[PDB]
Amino acid sequence: EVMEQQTISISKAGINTTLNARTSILAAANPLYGRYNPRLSPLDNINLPAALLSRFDILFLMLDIPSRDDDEKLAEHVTYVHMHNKQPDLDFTPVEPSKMREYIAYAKTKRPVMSEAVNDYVVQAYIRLRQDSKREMDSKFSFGQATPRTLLGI
Amino acid sequence: LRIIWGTNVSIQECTTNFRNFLMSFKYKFRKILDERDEELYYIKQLNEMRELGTSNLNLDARNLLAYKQTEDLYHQLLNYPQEVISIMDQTIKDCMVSLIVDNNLDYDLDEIETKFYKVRPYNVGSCKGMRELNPNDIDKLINLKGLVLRSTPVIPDMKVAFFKCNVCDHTMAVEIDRGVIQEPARCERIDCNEPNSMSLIHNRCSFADKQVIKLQETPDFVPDGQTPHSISLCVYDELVDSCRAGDRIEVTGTFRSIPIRANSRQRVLKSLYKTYVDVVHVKVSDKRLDVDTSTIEQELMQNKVDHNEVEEVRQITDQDLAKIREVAAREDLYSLLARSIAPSIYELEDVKKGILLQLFGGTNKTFTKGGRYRGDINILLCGDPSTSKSQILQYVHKITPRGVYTSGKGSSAVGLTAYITRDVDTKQLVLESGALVLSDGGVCCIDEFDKMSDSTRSVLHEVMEQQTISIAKAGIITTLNARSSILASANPIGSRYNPNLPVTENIDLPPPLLSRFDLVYLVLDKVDEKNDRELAKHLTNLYLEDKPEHISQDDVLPVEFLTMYISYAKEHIHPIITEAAKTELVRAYVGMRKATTRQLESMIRLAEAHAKMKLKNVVELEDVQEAVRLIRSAIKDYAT
Ligand SMILES: Nc1ncnc2c1ncn2[C@@H]1O[C@H](COP(=O)(O)OP(=O)(O)O)[C@@H](O)[C@H]1O
Repeated sequence: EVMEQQTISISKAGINTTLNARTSILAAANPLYGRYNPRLSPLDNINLPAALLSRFDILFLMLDIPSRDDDEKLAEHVTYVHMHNKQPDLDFTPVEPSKMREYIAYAKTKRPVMSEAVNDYVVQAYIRLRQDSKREMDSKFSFGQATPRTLLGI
Repeated sequence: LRIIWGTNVSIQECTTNFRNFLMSFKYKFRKILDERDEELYYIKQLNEMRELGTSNLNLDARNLLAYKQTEDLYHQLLNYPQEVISIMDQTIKDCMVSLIVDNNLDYDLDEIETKFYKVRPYNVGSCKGMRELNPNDIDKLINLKGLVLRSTPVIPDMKVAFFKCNVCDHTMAVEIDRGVIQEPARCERIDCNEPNSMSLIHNRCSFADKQVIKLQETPDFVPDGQTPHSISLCVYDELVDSCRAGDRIEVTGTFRSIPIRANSRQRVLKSLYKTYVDVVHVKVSDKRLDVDTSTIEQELMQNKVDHNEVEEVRQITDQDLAKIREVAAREDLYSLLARSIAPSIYELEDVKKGILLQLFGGTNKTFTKGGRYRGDINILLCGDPSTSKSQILQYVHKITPRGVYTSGKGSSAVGLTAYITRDVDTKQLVLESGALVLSDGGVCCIDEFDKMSDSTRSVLHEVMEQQTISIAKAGIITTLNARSSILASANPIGSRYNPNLPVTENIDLPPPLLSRFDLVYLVLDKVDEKNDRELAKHLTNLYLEDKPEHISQDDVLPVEFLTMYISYAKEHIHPIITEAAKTELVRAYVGMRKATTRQLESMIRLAEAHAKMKLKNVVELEDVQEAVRLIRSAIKDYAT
C-alpha cells in the first residue's frame, strides 16, 4: 500500500488515524530456493506477486555465474582490504559521506522541468517498450507488461 | 488615549475605528483578489440580521485586512481576541440602536436592541496545525481542521449561583462572574449576625452548557516525523451539539492553557499546563468539498432552527442557480460531467460515470415505517494494476464530505465499529464510533478489498443488505445506522486477470457477495497502439507547467460549479420512475436472467440517479437504456 505513498490506514481498535509515510523503500530479497534456477522462468524463481513488482521501478537482479577472470579482481580487492583499510588507489578519491550528503542536499533543491523534445522521445520509446514487452507474450524473459508505472518511473 | 493594562488596545477610538469601517466597507477585498456587489456588504447584511433577529453576526476577518483604517485592528484582534471581541460586540449593539433611531419605530420597539449581539470572527490567518504552536501564543485566534472522533454529553456550568439560609430563611444569590463562587459567610434575614450555615441549593441556580469535542486534526503540510495528534475543544453555549461526529470542520477559536489537579484530594495543581482550543467559530460547510444530504441531517434542520444558529447547509445565490438551470439544458451534460470528475485521469469514462451516479445515487423511501432502501449504490472495480483504480478512491475521498478511506488488512471487524475504549482523560469507559459508523452518509472507500481477512467481510453482509449494523456486544446493545456507499478496489489473482478462465472465478471472492455489488467494473487493456501514445501524451505532460495548469485543456470543464450543482441536484430533486419504465425495466432483468434479483434493485436505483441528474422529477422511458448498458458495459468487457 505504501507505494501509493502518503499513506497507511489503521482501522483497528483504538486507532482510526491515517498517518503519512513519505518513505522510500529498498528491498533486498532472495529468489526462490535455492538460487535462481535458470530452468525456471522469471517470476517463477521470484516468489513475489506481480501486483507488487509493478510498483518497483527498478529491480536489480544480481545473479552469480563464476568467472575466472573477474573473480581474480574481486579476490584482489577483498584481500587488499582486509590488508588495508582504504580501498581505492591509483587512482580515485572516495567522496566522504558528510560532504556527499551536503551535495545531495544542495541537489534536492532544484525541481527541474522537461523539454518538449525529451517528452516526445519518452513517449515514442514508451510505445516501443510497451509493444516490445507484450510482443514477448508468453513467458521466459519478461517481466511484462511494462505497465505505465514504468513510464512514470522512467 | 486611555488604555487597557496589557492590551495596548485603547477602549473606544477603536470603536470609532471599527465604526467607520462597519458603516463603510464595500469591497476592497477585490483589490487583494485582483478583481479582473457594488454597494457595501455590512449595512445590507446587518439589516438582514435585524429583521431575522438571528443575532450572531460572524464578520469575516479578513474584511479588515486590507482596508484603511482598521489595518491595526486586525492585528489587535488576532492578538487579543477576547477583549477585542467584547469591544466589537458593544460597538455592534450601539450601531444597531443608532441604526434604529434613523427609522424611528423599529420592530416594536426598543426590546430587540437590549438583546445580546455577538461576533463570531473566522477565516483568521493561515496557521500551522496545533502541535507547531509555541507557548508564545497562549491566547490567540487559531484555525483548525479535521474529522471529529467523539463528543461528550453536555456538561452543565454555573452562571448564577444560588443560596438559602437556615435562618430565616432568605433566598438571595451571588453571581459568578470571575471563575470562583464566593459565598457570604453570614447572613441575610436574620442579620443579626448570626453565624448560621448558609445552604447552597444547586437546583435553583442558573447554568449554561459546556460540551467537549475531541478532534483529530489534519493541518496537512506535515513537517513529519509527527503522527496525527488529538485535540480537545470545549465549545460553549449555542454552538453545543452543532457538530456531528465524523465531519470535516474548519473550526477557529482561542488557544488555551489550564492546569488540572493531580491528587483530586489535595489542593495541588500539576504545573505543566494542559492545553486546548476554545472554538469561537465553526466553518461546517465548504466550497471545495461536496455538501451533505438533507434526509440524513433531518432533525438538525428541524432543530437548530428553534434556538436558531448559523451556517450548516450550504447556501446558493440566485444568478448562479440561473446558471445551473442553464447548464442542465446542455445535451452533452451527462458526458460532460464525466470528464470533469477526474481531470488527471484519462479515458475509462464509464468508470468516472458510474461513480458520477454514485454521487447522485438513489432515492430515499420510508414507506409508512421501515422501508429505508436509501440512495446507496455500491461499486467494486478490479483489473490490471497501475490502472488508476486507487486514484479514483483518492479523488472520491476528497470530494465526499464524510467519507473514510481504509486499506485491506489494516482492518478488523472491531475496527469498523464500536471500540468501547477507555477515555484516559477522565479514566472512564467511553464509546467510540467505528470506521463505518463515521462513514455513514457519503462514501466509504476501500483498498485491496479482495485481501480482507475472512472474519472481516462478515461485517459487510450486514451493511450492504440491512443498511444498518447490529451491535449486541459488550456494554451497550443496539442496532445503529450506517447508511453509506462503498467503493472497493480489487486486484485479480493474475494479477493480470488474463483471457478466458471463468471471470466469476477470477475475481476470487465468494460469488454470493460478488453478485451483491450494484455495479462491478472490470477494467482491461487491449494494448491499443494508438492508445499508449495518446495516454503518454496525457501523462508525460506536466512537464509543463511545473506549477500545474491546463490539465485536461483544451477541454471544457466545470470546477467548483459541479459541486454546487451536485449538491443542488441532491437536495432539490426526488425522482420517481412512474409508469413508463416498468415494462422495459423488467424485460431487461429477465433478459439477464435468461445473475440474481439484486441486479434489478440495482437498475432501478442506479437509473434513478441518472434521472436525478438532468433535473427530472420523473424518469423517462429513455435513460434506462444506458442505465442497463452500464451493467452491460462490464459485459462488453467480459468477452475476452
Ligand atoms: N488513464 C489514466 N489516466 C491518468 N493516469 C493514469 C491512467 N492510468 C494510470 N494512470 C497513472 O498510473 C498510476 C496508477 O496506479 P494505481 O492504478 O493506483 O495502481 P493499482 O492499479 O495497483 O492500484 C496513477 O498514478 C495514475 O495517475
